[PDB]
Amino acid sequence: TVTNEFASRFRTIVATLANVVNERAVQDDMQKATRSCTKQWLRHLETQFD
Amino acid sequence: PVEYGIFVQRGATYTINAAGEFEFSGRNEKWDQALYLSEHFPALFSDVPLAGANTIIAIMRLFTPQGFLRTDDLAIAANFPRASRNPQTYIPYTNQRGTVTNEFASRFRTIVATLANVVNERAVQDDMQKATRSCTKQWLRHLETQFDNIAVAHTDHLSVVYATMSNFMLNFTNNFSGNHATFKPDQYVITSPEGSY
Amino acid sequence: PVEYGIFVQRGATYTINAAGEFEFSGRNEKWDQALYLSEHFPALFSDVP
Amino acid sequence: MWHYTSINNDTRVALDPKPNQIRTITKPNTVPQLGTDYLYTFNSQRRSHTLRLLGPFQYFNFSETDRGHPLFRLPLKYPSKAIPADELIDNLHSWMRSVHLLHVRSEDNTLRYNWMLGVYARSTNYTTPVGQLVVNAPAILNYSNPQDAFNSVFVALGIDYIDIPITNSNIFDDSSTPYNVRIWHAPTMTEVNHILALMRKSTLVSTHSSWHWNVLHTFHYRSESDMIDHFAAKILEDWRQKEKLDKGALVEADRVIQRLIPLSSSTYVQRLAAIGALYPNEFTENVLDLSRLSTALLQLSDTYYQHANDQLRRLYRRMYNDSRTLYMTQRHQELLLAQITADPNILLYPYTYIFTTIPTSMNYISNTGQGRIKHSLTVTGATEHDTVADIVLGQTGEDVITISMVEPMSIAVEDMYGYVLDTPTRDIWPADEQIEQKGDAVALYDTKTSRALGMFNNTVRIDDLLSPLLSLVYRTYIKGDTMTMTQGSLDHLTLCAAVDSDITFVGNRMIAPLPEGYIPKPMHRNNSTMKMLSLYVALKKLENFATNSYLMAPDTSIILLGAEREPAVNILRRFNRNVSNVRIIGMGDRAVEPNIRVRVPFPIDKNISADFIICDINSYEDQSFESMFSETISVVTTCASAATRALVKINHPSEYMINSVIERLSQLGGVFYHTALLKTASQNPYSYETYIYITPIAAAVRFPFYSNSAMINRYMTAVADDEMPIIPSIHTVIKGHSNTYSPGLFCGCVDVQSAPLALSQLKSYCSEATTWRVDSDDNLVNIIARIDPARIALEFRTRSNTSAYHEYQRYVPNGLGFKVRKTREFRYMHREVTFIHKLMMYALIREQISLTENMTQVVSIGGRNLADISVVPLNMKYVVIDPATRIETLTQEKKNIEVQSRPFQFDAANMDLENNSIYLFIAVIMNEPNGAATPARMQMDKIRNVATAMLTRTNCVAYISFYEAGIITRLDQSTAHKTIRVEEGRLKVANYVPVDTLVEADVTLMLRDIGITHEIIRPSTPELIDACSNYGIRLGSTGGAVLDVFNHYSPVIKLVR
Amino acid sequence: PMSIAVEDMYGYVLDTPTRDIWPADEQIEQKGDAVALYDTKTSRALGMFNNTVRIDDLLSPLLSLVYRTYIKGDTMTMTQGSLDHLTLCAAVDSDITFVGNRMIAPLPEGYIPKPMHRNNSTMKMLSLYVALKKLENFATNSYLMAPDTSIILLGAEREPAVNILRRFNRNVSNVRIIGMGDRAVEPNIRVRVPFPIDKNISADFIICDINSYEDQSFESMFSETISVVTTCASAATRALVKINHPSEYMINSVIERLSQLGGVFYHTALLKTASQNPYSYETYIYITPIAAAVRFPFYSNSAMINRYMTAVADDEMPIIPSIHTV
Amino acid sequence: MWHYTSINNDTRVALDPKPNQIRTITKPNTVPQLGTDYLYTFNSQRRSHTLRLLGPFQYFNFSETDRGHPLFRLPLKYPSKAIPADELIDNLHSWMRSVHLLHVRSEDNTLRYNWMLGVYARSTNYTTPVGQLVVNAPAILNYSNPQDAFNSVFVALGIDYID
Ligand SMILES: Nc1nc2c(ncn2[C@@H]2O[C@H](COP(=O)(O)OP(=O)(O)OP(=O)(O)O)[C@@H](O)[C@H]2O)c(=O)[nH]1
Ligand SMILES: Nc1nc2c(ncn2[C@@H]2O[C@H](COP(=O)(O)OP(=O)(O)OP(=O)(O)O)[C@@H](O)[C@H]2O)c(=O)[nH]1
Repeated sequence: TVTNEFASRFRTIVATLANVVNERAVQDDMQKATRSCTKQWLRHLETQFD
Repeated sequence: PVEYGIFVQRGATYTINAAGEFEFSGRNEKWDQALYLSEHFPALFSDVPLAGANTIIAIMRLFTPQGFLRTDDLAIAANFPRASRNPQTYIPYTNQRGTVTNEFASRFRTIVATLANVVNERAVQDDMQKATRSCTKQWLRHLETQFDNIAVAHTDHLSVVYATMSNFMLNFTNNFSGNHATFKPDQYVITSPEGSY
Repeated sequence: PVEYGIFVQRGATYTINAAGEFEFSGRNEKWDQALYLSEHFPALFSDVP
Repeated sequence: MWHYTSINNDTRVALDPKPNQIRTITKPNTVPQLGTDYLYTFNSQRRSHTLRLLGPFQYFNFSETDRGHPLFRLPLKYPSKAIPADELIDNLHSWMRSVHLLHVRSEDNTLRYNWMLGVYARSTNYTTPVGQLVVNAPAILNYSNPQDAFNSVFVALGIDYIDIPITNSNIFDDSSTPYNVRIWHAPTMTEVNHILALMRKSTLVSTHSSWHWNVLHTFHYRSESDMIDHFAAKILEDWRQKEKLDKGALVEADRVIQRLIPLSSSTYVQRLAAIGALYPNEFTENVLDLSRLSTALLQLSDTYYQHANDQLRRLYRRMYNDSRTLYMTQRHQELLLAQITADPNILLYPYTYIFTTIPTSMNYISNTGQGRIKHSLTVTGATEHDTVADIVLGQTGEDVITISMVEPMSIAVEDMYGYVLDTPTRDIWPADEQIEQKGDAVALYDTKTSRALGMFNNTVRIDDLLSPLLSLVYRTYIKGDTMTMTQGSLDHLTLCAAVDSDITFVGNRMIAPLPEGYIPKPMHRNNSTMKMLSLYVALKKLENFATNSYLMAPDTSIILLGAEREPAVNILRRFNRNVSNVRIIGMGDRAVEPNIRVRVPFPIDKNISADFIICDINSYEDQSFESMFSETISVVTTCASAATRALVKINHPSEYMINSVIERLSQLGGVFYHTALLKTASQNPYSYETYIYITPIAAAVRFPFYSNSAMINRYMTAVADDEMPIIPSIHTVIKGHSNTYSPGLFCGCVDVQSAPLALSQLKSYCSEATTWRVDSDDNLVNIIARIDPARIALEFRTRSNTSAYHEYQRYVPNGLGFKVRKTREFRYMHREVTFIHKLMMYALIREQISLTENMTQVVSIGGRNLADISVVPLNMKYVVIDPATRIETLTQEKKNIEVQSRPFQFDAANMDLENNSIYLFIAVIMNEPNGAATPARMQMDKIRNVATAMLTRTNCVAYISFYEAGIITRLDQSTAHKTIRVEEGRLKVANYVPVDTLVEADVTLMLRDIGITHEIIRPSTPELIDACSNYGIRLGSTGGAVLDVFNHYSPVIKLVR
Repeated sequence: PMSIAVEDMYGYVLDTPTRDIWPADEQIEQKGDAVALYDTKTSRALGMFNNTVRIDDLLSPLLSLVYRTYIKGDTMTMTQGSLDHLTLCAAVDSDITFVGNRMIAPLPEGYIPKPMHRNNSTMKMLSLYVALKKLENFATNSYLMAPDTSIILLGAEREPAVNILRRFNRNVSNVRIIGMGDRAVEPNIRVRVPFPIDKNISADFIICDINSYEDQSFESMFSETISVVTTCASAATRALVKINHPSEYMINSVIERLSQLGGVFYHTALLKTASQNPYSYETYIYITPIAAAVRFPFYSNSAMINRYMTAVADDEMPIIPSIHTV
Repeated sequence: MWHYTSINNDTRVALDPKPNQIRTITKPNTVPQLGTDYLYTFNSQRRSHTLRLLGPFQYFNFSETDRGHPLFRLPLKYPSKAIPADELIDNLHSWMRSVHLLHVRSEDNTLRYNWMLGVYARSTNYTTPVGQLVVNAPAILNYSNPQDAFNSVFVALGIDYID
C-alpha cells in the first residue's frame, strides 16, 4: 500500500477526538490560540504515528 | 481523506487501451520512474472526472500547461535530424503582446485563488489564528504580484528562446505533446538480431 | 501460480514403465536425494508438454 | 431508380453569417431558447450534462476567458438533477452577450463573414498571426468567394496552412480534443495533389473526399484511437447516406462520400476504411450506441473478412493495402462528375478507384441497441451439414440469467376470481354402479395419485404464481399511484388482499390517500388465501350472478373453515369494513385468534351457523379410506346443516365420494340439494381437489348424481404412475442431429463466431432460441432454447440435416442481441390453455398410434403448419391436406412430408380414403376452410360422410375432435372466461370464431346407425402431465380451472375398422 | 412538415373491387404488364419523391409537440382509446395510467420520460391498427382491443409500434400484441419469409407490413407475397397485408388464391392509410371472410392499382429544385 | 407420491460471474434499484435500518476503506424515519462504483470468476498471501471446474485452508 491502514485508522481516531475537543472548547469559550495549539498537537501525533 | 479514498479506489494508475479509454488500475501503489517508459500513467493527471473526488480533480486541473505545440519549422527547412515523422516541441507559453493583461499571469491568479480557498478551508478546519491565515494570504498575493511582473519576461521573451532552441540541430527528439494524460515518448532501440536491443 | 497448480496437479515426479512412457505421481511432494537412486524422476525435467 | 440524385451544397459556407448580422449574431436583445439557440440534456443513470450550441455557435473555439465564465461551472453546481432551465438560460445568455467577433460591416450583398477564422482569432486573444491579422484588418474576414476567404489570409501571412483546434460539440466536455483541422493554401487541384502526397510522409492524418469552402483541409490526430473513433463516425454517416442514395432519395449532403481517407494511419484505421467502402450493413431504423461504434465496426470487420469468399477477401485486402485510394461505387462517381461539370474549380480527392461491380456479400444485421433477439429457428435451409462437431455451451453467471422453476402468472385482476362448475348429469345411482365406483375409489386412495401430478401440483403453487401481480397492486398503493376504484369491486378486494391496512373511501369511488410518512406492510397471504377470496366471490356470484359489487349484505355472516384461514378472514373483514353488521368467523385446526381453533369431527356441543360457509378443511393425511370417508361426510353434513349456501372442499373427488355425498344430503334434507362441482381459478392449477356448492331449493332436482364428470375425472384419471416423472434438464452440449435429449432447455453461451453454428444445430430440437450479448466488449453470446418435442418430431423424420446457417452468419457480431440487465427464464413457461389441450390430444392420440399395427401413413386434414406432426412416429409417412399450408417441394422431400394444397373434400363419394391409414380431423370440422364457423348440422354431415367413407375401408382409423354442447351450459354458469367463453350459444376459443357445438348422444346415435365401430375418448390427467413435462409448460391459474371442463367436453371421436 | 390535426393522420381510404370475373385472356395481358413493370422498375422521379417526402419527418413536428406538452404537464384530459390517447402513446416512451376515466396521471416530480423512438413505418402501423378497429365497426369512438383479443404485426423492425400498442392497451385485460419479421428484437420474434413450416401464428387481427426481397425473379416475389397473403389469411379473421407491387395481376391473383383457399371469396378491399408515405405506391389489402357471397370479387382499373401501374419507367432524369440568384 | 424429486445445483457457483462481467458487475452506468440491486427496510417500533445487497454483492467482505464510505454512515444520519430513497441510491451507487475487483478478462466460455476469493483479497487490500496471490496472478480467479477454483490457490500457497 501507498498508505498504512493502521496510521489511517489513527487519523480517523484523531479526527474524531479533534471534533470532540473542539465541541468542548467552543462549549467552554476557549481562546482560538489554545484550540489551534491542541489541533496542532493532534496533527503532530498523526505524523509521528505515520 | 474521503476524496482520496475514492480516488485511490479508482486506482493510482491507468493505461489507455486501443479504444482510447482510460482503464484505471483499481489498485493503490506508489509510482516509480521505471513506469515512465511503461504503458502506465500516474492517475492524478488523467483529467478524468470522478464523482466525489472533485477537489482532487480540480487541484489537478491546476497543473495543466499554458503553452502550445510548435512545429520545428526551421530545423525542418535545414534538414536537421529529427526522429519524429512530424517534429514538434511544446513551448511552455505563448507570446501575448496586445493585451492589457497577461493570460499566463491571470492563470496564476486563478491557481492562487484556488489554493487560497483550499488553505483557508484547511485552516478553519484546524482552527488557525486569524493572523497566520492573513499572512499566508498576503504571501499568496505577493506571489501573484511577482508573477505578474515576470510574466511578460516569460511569455514574451523566454518563449522565443524556447522556439529557437527547439530548432537547434541536436535537439532531435519530440519531448512532450502538451497533454499530460496521454503523452508517452516514442521509444526507439538499436536492435541486433544477435545481442539484446 | 496457475501453471504451477496445473503442473503439480499432474505430479511433482514421474517414473518410466517398461514401455518407456512417463507415469506422473499425481502428488505434490518434496524431492530428496534418497530418490536419486530410485525409480522416480523430478517432473520438472520430463520435457513432456 | 438507378442514378443517384442529390443536391450538393456547403453547409459550412451556408452557416457563415453575412457581416451585418455578426453584431447581432449573439442574439443580444432576446434570450436564448431550447431547440433553437441551444439544446441541453441530462442523462439519468450516467449523471452527465450535455449542452450543444446551435446555429453558427455549434462551431466555436472558446477563449480561456470564455471558460472562466460561470456557464461552464454550471455542471459543477450539480450532480445530480438536470440544471434548472432559468439558470442555464441566464448563464448562456450572459455568455453569448459576452462574445464580440471582430468584423467590418458592409453594404455589399455578396459577402459572408468568415466565422471560423474570426472565432479562432478571438479564442487566442488575437495573439496568433492570424489573430493580429484579424485585428489590423477585420475586413479580411468578409468574402464573396468561399475559397478566397482563406487564400487571402494565407497570402497575407505567407503561411502554407493554419491548424484550427476543434472543440467538442458538447461544451461541458472540457477535455483534450481528438484531432485538429488544418486548412491548407491549395487552390489549384495540382497543389492539393502535392499536399496529399506530402501528407503520406506525416503521421496520423486524414481527409474527406471533398472540402468545405473548396479549401483543402486535413485532420491530425492525437492518437490512432482518436482516428479510429472519427473514421468510424464517418463510415456510419456514409453508410447512412448511401442507404438513402441507393433508395433514390434526394440528398442535401455536402459531399457524395462522407468517409475519411487515411493519408497516414495505423493498421486498424486501414481495416476500418477497407470495410467502410464495402457497405456490409443492412438498412436499419434502430437507434445505435455511438460510444462503442468503433469497436462494433472493428468486430464487424473482423467477421466480414473472416467469412467472405476468397475474391471478396482479396478485394478487402486490396482496399486495405491501397488505403490512400478512395474506393466508391460507379453511381457515386457519376455524382462527382456531375458536381465537377457544374463547378469546374471544385477540389475532389484525386486518387479514387471505381468499383466496376459492387460486392455481392450478405447484408449484416447490426442493431447495437438494447434487447435480446428471439430467433425462430427454421427446420431447413440452403446449407447442408455433415457430421458437425458438438458445440459446448459455457456456464453462465446468475448475473446474466437466472432460471426460476415456474413462470409467474400475467393475468388481469378480475381473471383470478373466476370459477367453472360441472353440474350433475345422471338421474339415478344404481347399487351395482356404487360397487364399481367404490372399488375404484378405494383402489385410487390406497395407491395414492400420480407422483408426476403431485410434483406439478406442488411445484406450480398458486401463491407464487400470483405474487408478482399482488405485489404490484401493493407497490402502486404505497407510492400513491392508485386512488380510484368501486367499493366491492374485484380491484377493491384485490387491494385488500395486497395490503395489510384498513382502506377507507373518501366518497363512493376515491380511496383515502395514505397519511404522510406511513407505508403499511404487504398483507401476508398463505397459499390457500387467494382461493378463499375466490370462493367468497364465487358464493356471492352463485347467489346472484348479475352482481357487480361482491360485498356481504348487511347483517349476513360467512364462516371460512380450514387450517390457517386467518389472512383470508382479515382480508374479508377489511373488505367489508364499510358494511354494517357482517360476521366473518374462521375455524379449523392451527387457527389463531380471531379464528377459533377446532378439529374434525367438530365437538358435538358446538353449534356453528351462517348464511354462507366455505369449508377448505384438508383430510387427515394417513387413515383408512372408510375413515376419510366418514370424516368428509361428517364435514359435508356439518357445512350443509350450518348454512343455506355451503361451498365445501372435496380432497378425493371420486365418483363414489361425491355421489355418496349427494346421497347423504338426500337423506339429510329429504329432497335433493342443488349441488354443483365448482373449481376456482385461484386453486393451484394442477389440484385435483374440487369444491362442491350445496344449496337447498324449492324445485325438485332432476339428475342429482354425477357420472363421468370432468371435475371428478381429473382425480380419477390420475392413476398411480408407471415411471418416475421427468425432471427438466439443462443441456449444454449441442450434438449435431442427435436425437437423444431429455426435455428441458439449452441455456449457455458461446463465442459470437460460433453462434451461427449453435443456432443451426439448435433447430434440430428447438422451435425458437433467444440469444444476446451482455455488451459490445464480450465475445460471448448467451443462448436459451426450450426443447420442443414437435420440432424433434419434424427434424428426425429423415437423416438429412440443413439450416439457414448462411442467414445466421449475417447476425455476427451485432445482429444477435444486447442486454446488460439480468434476464429470468423458467423451466416451466406459460402457454394458452387451448394449446396445452391440443398437446393433450396429441399425446392421447400418439400413445395409441404407436400401438396400432400395419399403418402405412398418417393423414392430417386441416392441420395447419404440420400442427399434428407430433402424433406421427418418425418412420411412418405423413400426409397433410390443408390449402393454408405452404411448403417447398424440396422441404417435404427433405422431411418425408407430403402436402396436398387443396381443400379436403367432405363429400362421401369422392373422399378417397386409403386403406391402412390414420386420418386426423383434430379441431378442424367446427370450422370452414376459410375459418368461418360451420353450422352444427354441417359438422354432423362431415362426420357422417367420413364414417360412410370409412365403411368400405379396412384397418383404417380416424380421430375427429369436436366441441360438445354440454360445455355451453357449463360456461353460462361459470364466470371464468380468460380464453374460453360462450358467445350467443357458441363457444369462442381464443383467436378463433365462435363455433356451434354438437350433442354427444346424437353423434353416437348417428354413428351407431351408420354401424361403424367407434369410441368416444378424451385426454386424461396422464396426458396433461405428459404434455406439460415434455414441452416444459405450466398450467395457468385460470387455465387449471377451465381445462377440466374444456377438455372433457371436447371429445375425440375414434372411428376404427 | 405536415400541419394536421391529431385524428387526421389515422384516416384511411379504400378502393373496393369492381369486376365480377377474371378471364384468362385478361390475365395474360395483366401478367405481361406486371412482369414488364417489375423488370424495368418504377419511375425514378416517383421513387425520388417517395424517398424524400418520408412520413416520419412529415409528422415529427406534430408528435414532438404532443410530447413537449406532456412533459411540461400541459396535457391532462383525454378519453381512453381516443386517437389523442394513441397519439400520446406514439409520442412518449412511458406507461400512461389514467386517474379516473378522463384525467391522465401527472408525472412524478423530477421525472421526464424520453420521447418514443418511432421508426418510419410506425405511424403507418398505428394507422392500420386504427383501420382494423374501424373496419370491424366504423361507429367506434374507442380504438382499443376487446379484452382477450390478439393482434400480430409483421415486418422488419416493428418493435416501436408494438410497444406503443401495448402501452395504449395497458388498461385492457388480456391483450396479446405480438410482433414478427426479420431484424426483430425482443419482444418481437425474428423470422423470415417463407415462415418455418412448423410455425403456427394465430390471432383475431393481423397486419402484415413485410417488404418484398429487393432482388429476385418476378415469379419469386410473386410466390413469396402469395405465401405471405395465404399465411396472413389463414392466421386471422381480419388480415391487413401490404402489397409492394399492386399490379392488377398481383392483386387479382391474390383474390384467386384466396378463392381456392377458402372456397367462397373473401371480402377484400384495397386500403391506403394517411400515415403511409404520401408517394408510396405500396397498398394494403383488407381480407376477411363473410357469410355473404361476394359479387364483383376482382379489381380492374382500380385507383390503388393505378398509382403503381402508371409509374412506368421514366424517359428523363427527374428535375432537381434549383435555387436561382440572378 | 413417494420418491423425492429435486434438482441439485450449486447456487453459489451459479452466482459467480464470468470474468467479462466483472468489470461491469458494479453496474457502473446505471443506477441501482430496489428489488434488484438491493433491498432496504426501516422497521417502525424498533427503529432499525436493514439494507441487503443482491446478486453477487449479497456475499461481500467490506474493506475498512469500504466502511469509510458515507453509505455506511447513512443510518447515523437518522433515527428515526426511513432513509430517503434518493440518498440511499446515490450513496449505494457511488459505493458500488468504488469497488473494482481484480480479474483477467478472457475469451473462453467455460470460466467463472471466483468472486469469493477476489472480494476477500480486496477487503484485506491484498496483504494476505491469498491477496498478493490475487495481485500477481489475477487469472487464478478464473475457473472452469468449481473445485479447482480453490485447489489452484491451495497448491500455489501451500496452505491447508483459508478462513
Ligand atoms: N473550431 C471550428 N471548427 C470547425 C468550424 N467549422 C468546421 N469545423 C470543423 O471542421 C471539421 C471538418 O468538417 P466535417 O467533420 O466533415 O463536418 P462536421 O462538422 O462533422 O459535420 P458532418 O460531417 O456533416 O457530420 C469538423 O470536425 C468541424 O468540427 C468552425 O467554424 N470552427
Ligand atoms: N464473505 C463471503 N462469504 C460467503 C461467500 N459465499 C458464501 N459465503 C458464506 O458461506 C457460508 C456457507 O454457505 P451456507 O450458509 O450453507 O449458504 P447461505 O448463504 O446461508 O444460503 P442458504 O444456506 O441457502 O440459506 C454462508 O454463511 C455464506 O455467508 C462469499 O462469496 N463471500
